Amino acid sequence: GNSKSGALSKEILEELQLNTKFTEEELSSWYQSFLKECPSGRITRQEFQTIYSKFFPEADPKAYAQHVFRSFDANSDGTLDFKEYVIALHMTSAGKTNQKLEWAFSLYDVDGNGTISKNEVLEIVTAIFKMISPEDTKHLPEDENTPEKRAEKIWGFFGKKDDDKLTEKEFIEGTLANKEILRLIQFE
Ligand SMILES: *C(=O)CCCCCCCCCCCCC
Repeated sequence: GNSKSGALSKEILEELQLNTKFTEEELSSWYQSFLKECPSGRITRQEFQTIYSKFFPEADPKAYAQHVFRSFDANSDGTLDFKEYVIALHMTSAGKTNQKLEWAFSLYDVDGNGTISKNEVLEIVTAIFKMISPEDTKHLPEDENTPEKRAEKIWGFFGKKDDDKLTEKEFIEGTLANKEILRLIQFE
């Protein structure tokens, strides 16, 4: 919902292994306009490959993300959510903390007030848990059985209020201050 959030994505999707040149401003107009035209975020293969190709030229249409697309695995009309695919992409690439956070909170801060609800947290945790294959999921600890018990706990951690709201700072200071949340929000 803002060019700023585009920057955070630049450095992130940049160190990953690709190399997008489009400044953060471009992703801003493209992102919104992209989800604005689509229904809610459902895209097809013929379309995704085109986005990953332009976003990352020197990287081969099958370098890293090649696996991600597999994890999701379509299952209806041959389409898949894009927003989730993105968040998943970013969250898990393995990197600093506040980097993926401030980006996640800003990503949900579309254009209205300036806060995020529990249901939103769950959506994210669902994006990563799904990003994981039912095979590597058996290795995860027991305190992560499902995005439901994992999101609820996180909420009872920095939320301090059942079904409440988190502000930009709160969210950040919530993961940085408490190590648990940080380990319950940033992938493993
Ligand atoms: C508000 O306008 C949020 C804008 C965020 C833009 C960065 C996300 C767009 C890049 C997604 C990467 C997809 C790789 C195929």
